[PDB]
Amino acid sequence: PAIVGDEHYRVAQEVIRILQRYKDLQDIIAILGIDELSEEDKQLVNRARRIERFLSQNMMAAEQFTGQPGSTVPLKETIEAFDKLTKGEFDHLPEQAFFLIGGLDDLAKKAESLGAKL
Amino acid sequence: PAIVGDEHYRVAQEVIRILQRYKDLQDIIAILGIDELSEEDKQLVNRARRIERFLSQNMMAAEQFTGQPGSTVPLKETIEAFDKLTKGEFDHLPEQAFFLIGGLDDLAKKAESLGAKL
Amino acid sequence: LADADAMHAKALADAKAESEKVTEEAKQDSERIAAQLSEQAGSEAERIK
Amino acid sequence: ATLRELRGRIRSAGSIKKITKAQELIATSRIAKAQARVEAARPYAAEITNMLTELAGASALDHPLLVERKQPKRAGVLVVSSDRGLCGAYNANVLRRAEELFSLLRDEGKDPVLYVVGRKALGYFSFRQRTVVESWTGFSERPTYENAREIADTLVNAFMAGADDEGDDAGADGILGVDELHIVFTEFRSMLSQTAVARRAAP
Amino acid sequence: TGIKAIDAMTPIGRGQRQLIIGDRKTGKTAVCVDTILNQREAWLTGDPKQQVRCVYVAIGQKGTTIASVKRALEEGGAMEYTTIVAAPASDAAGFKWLAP
Amino acid sequence: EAMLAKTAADNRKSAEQVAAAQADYEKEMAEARAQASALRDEARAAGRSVVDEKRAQASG
Amino acid sequence: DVFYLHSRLLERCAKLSDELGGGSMTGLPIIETKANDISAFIPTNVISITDGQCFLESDLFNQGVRPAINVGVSVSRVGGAAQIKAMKEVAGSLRLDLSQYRELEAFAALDAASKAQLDRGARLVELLKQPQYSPLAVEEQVVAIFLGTQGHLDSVPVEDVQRFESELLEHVKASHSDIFDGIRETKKLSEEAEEKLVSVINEFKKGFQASDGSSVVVALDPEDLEKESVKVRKPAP
Amino acid sequence: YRELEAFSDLDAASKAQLDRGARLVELLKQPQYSPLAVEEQVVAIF
Ligand SMILES: Nc1ncnc2c1ncn2[C@@H]1O[C@H](COP(=O)(O)OP(=O)(O)OP(=O)(O)O)[C@@H](O)[C@H]1O
Ligand SMILES: [Mg+2]
Repeated sequence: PAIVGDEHYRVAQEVIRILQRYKDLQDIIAILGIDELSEEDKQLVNRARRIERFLSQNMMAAEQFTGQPGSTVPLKETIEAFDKLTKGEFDHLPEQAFFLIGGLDDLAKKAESLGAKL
Repeated sequence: PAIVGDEHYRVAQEVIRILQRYKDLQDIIAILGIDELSEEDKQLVNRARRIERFLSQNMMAAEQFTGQPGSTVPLKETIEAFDKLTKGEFDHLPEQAFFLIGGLDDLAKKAESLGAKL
Repeated sequence: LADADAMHAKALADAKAESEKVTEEAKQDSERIAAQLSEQAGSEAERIK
Repeated sequence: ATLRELRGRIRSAGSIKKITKAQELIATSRIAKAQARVEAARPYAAEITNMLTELAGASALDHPLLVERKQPKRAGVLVVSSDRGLCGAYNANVLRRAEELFSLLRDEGKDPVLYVVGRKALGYFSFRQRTVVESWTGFSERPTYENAREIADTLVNAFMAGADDEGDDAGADGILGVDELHIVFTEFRSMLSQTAVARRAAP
Repeated sequence: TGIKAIDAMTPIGRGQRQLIIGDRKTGKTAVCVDTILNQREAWLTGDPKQQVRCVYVAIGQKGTTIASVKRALEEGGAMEYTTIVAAPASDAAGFKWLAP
Repeated sequence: EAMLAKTAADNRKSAEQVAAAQADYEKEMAEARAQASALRDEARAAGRSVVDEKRAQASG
Repeated sequence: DVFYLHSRLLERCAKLSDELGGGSMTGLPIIETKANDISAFIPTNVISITDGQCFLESDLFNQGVRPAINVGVSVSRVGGAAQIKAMKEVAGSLRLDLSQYRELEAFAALDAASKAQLDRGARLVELLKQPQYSPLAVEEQVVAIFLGTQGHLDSVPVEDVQRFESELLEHVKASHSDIFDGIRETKKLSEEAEEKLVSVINEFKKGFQASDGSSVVVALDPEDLEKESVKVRKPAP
Repeated sequence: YRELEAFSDLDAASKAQLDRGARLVELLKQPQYSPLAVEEQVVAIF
């Protein structure tokens, strides 16, 4: 928090906590799937899957592979977007809406193309 | 049985059997939960948890690590108490009543402090 | 009905009294907190010097 | 310690595997038991349907249970879920269909009034903080006609109490009721297909 | 040490060896540096029966990491009662073996 | 008839009004508590501002 | 002789007798494990030399448990002798209680006693969290652990525990500062000091807000919607 | 018996196998320093 600010640190720590809980629950999920978890854990797992997909990005150097131009996300937008994710503001969007995109505008466009409205 | 006598040997063997079965069921309980065990298995698990707690003892040399003075349990009392435990005569007490105590009197006092009755 | 009216009036009066008391206590706590934090800041400034 | 940990995990996974295979076979037998119960219940249902048909064909259709209400704004919904959890997505599918029905009722400007069967739906709605007017649990495995009679009695009493209600006022009844009864439950299409469905039971 | 989790559950006395053991980036250096900094009041008392003199031995550490530790000690005033024995990564194996 | 109706209304209103008085007590308690918490929060925020200001000045 | 290398190094950290001046040297050796393998050669060597260990986890660190002390495995071999009387009194069996709580939480992953144990353990875990560069004086630590183990956090929600603690400590620092003075000077918590602290806690609970503000004192397609009907043998009227 | 050891709503044959296996397992047990003559073993196994 000294260097990157209090909100950056808080959002990063919440993302890390959610992903750590998902990693812990992988043992149960590999056998029984998601449906044996509690409601809190089910919600957290959905949030974590969306978060891990949203950490991916269409890179500039990846265009040669996929043909898709890369994206740049300002740090402030990244912090805002992951704060919204950690609070469950995008839980209704499908998981693939968060995959290989840039900021929140890309998220809206891809969700709309899939069928969900942000 | 020849050296320690039939009662001591039988009680020890029954304790060992219960603990072995509990060890076998531990992972089942961890993954699928305890509600999916049979009634006999659930009863055995309750008994085994109480037995393992009651095998612990407030040791004389451990006071510096707990502040609690130690206790000494005569062999006859130990055999009697573990016979009762294996028979299920203390299943009505919380398992926390069995943690770091001496003989049966200490068990009764701690159960009273926890609201249970022995 | 009479008992309920009396009990309600008493409860409301006691609520007002307790609200005043807690508010003034909170004001005193805030004053002491400000004083202590000012002392702590002064110590920090001396350390910087 | 890597090898020791892996060996412990192998033993744990073997135990889980044995338990799951046993439970699968037990569920296979339980499916036959449940189908036998459905078959046993078939004839009474068919014949009582015939009796109702005759009575309706020889009487006037003025029963409040049979006539809708005007500008309805309350529909009772009974969500039938399980008690144990080792079912794959049964409870999730039931609750998703219930949510679809709730959205549909919201479209019709009607606030759903929730009744629940089974513990899993209780947990779901408690997490969502949605109120449950009444709940019955502990028989989803082997429901008897006693439980169904109690549930239907409660729902019908609520629906009747909804006749005199005005706005949010209970009215002459003294208790607020509902204008509709829907049932959300899983329909046993076949051994392979099990579909959650919403079915308006009244009016 | 000023850390509840340690002072309450794994208390450290004077003359004791307490091992801080864990994977990388788990907070080991943070715990040790916090412990060193906590002795500031004891030092300010001026009573040698209460004062604690700290020695921070850095073995095989990156030079800028040791500089960061020294800066943290400076800011908290600990550097007055602290000595750093530095054997950075660039040093020969002899210094790394010998520093403790 | 008016006496009986008024008595039924009296029982109902007295019960609901006792409940309402208790709820109003709790509401006043919550409002006063929130006021106290807000005073403490703003006081500590002002203190933090003062310490930051004076530390910055000392550094300069 | 790699074990000897560290054994002769760490054995020089001692507490001298009065005849040698009563000086002391406390050692805080650090050991890095790989993939949480305390069974590696050097970690096992050192663990068998020192007087206890604080074992830190990446898993606990990521969960927000910071410092990431693994309570079950971490121990001090001096124990109460390395604590002041008040800390001993309040933290007498905290580590053992937390170990039992972790065991139960894994088991219960339920009677009233188990619920109470889980609640208290969650509150204690919250209490032991601490930011970096935020030392707590021994008296403040004593008061915090007193909040924890004496059951004064049971009414407080888990998510607020930390905040509660801080606020309460601030309160005791702003007013009733003689509690800290007494603990620091006498190295123990007097019975009347304990009573004053309990009264202060109970009073402060009146003015504390939880996260929710609570008091701590004490569309389906209509066609798919199948419709029940009554069969009637009549001409369409 | 070891196949069925994971399991009561079974076939009559399965229940009989389970009970028989439990009895056989209990039969194969033996205390220390207690060797049996071959004929006694034959009768017990019978
Ligand atoms: N109590 C704490 N609360 C929050 N962050 C902490 C805490 N302790 C340490 N950290 C942070 O965790 C990270 C790792 O800390 P630290 O450098 O002390 O760990 P380490 O185990 O010594 O690491 P390394 O492997 O780099 O030597 C740093 O960002 C430090 O700021
Ligand atoms: Mg380090």
